[PDB]
Amino acid sequence: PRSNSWPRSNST
Amino acid sequence: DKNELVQKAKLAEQAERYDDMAACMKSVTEQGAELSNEERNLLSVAYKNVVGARRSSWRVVSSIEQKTEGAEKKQQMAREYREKIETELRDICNDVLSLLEKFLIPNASQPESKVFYLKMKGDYYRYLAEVDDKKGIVDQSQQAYQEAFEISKKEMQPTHPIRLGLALNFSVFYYEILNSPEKACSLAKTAFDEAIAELSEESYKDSTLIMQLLRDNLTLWTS
Amino acid sequence: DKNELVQKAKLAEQAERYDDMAACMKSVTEQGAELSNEERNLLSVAYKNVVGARRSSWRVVSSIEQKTEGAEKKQQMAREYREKIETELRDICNDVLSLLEKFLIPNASQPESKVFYLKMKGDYYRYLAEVAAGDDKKGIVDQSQQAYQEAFEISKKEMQPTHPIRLGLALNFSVFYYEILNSPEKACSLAKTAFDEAIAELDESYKDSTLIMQLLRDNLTLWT
Repeated sequence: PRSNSWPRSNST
Repeated sequence: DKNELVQKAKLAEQAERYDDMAACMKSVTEQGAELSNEERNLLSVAYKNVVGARRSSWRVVSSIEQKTEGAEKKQQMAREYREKIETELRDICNDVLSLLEKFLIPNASQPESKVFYLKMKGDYYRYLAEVDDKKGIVDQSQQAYQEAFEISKKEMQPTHPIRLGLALNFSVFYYEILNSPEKACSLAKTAFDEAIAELSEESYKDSTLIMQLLRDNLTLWTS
Repeated sequence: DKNELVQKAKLAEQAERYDDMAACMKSVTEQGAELSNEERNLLSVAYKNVVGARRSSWRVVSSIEQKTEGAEKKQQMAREYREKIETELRDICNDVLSLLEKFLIPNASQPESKVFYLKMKGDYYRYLAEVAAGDDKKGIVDQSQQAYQEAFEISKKEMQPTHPIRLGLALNFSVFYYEILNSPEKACSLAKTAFDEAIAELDESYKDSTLIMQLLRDNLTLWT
């Protein structure tokens, strides 16, 4: 854990 | 060495630095040796992310310019920016197509290798077709698909993932490029139905996933 | 001109080409003109995406170097690849820090702009601190804290705890105390006070203020 800061055609 | 380039390629894939990953696999291809089943996947995944980042960027910029009919100033900037992404996209595909025709397809040894590099050729010509030379690239794309489709149909099973993957990319070519939404649905449905009638522990995942995408393409096309 | 570079930077953001977005906003700042409220946001989003890819890549490769202990080849490759990412990571931060010191921080006529650039100066020194090996870490950590401390004194004086710049500054400052200085107690003290003072003052831009307050309480829960 880290600290907190501030339709289409498929192919292969 | 070959081991160091592949090991760094596997490392660049983890770091999500595909420009470095493609440069390493390009150097492996430049050494002339026929790539193994693992190397051809690393080479493909590398250039797919490299060439796909420019495809996604191109779809966005062109779609923005469609709404800029009122302002002619912004239309030029969007046009100039789109053309720079197009030049980047053209240089990437020609890089892959050069490696395909010089080192890869020539030395294609066993059958499965011959079908994969043949599919990759039609794809990067299809990516060029997405952007006079139009019909020259479209037909150059079609021959690689047909030549690989005959080999995979004759000597592979409909359950092999390379045969299923080629049928998927071939069906997409008819719909997006040739505007033939119906000749492709037969190819996608036959390759799907020829597989459901029938596979190894190291191949179900890639095989079954492509069939899921096949029926997802058929549903999307048949609105 | 300025509006041409800003408009092209907005296109590079939609295309997710942040290296193009960064160079455009870097040229806007290099003209000596004080950035507007939108031009500094584009400059920030640009270099944050540019710097974030190296940071994310550095964490993965470093984790592999720690995990590949025993195999010197797999560990030296990771070490050398990490060092190349570090060089890319250092050049980016030095590019922003030199941009902040020469054009942005001096020309800041408003405390809103001054706290923003000072918080930004503390951030990219903090990004250098996550990668520093020694001898230079002592100064880089100090330079990061001084920029953070000056930003914290101006914001607490002339901004309200509901202002998103002050909340975000308290968020990044507390992260600096926790992960860099290894002071997990002043980190919680900084985050809890800024979070409680924001409620007590509550007792438009509030969408950003509510999100940062959720990030403050989340960091408190993770650190506990």
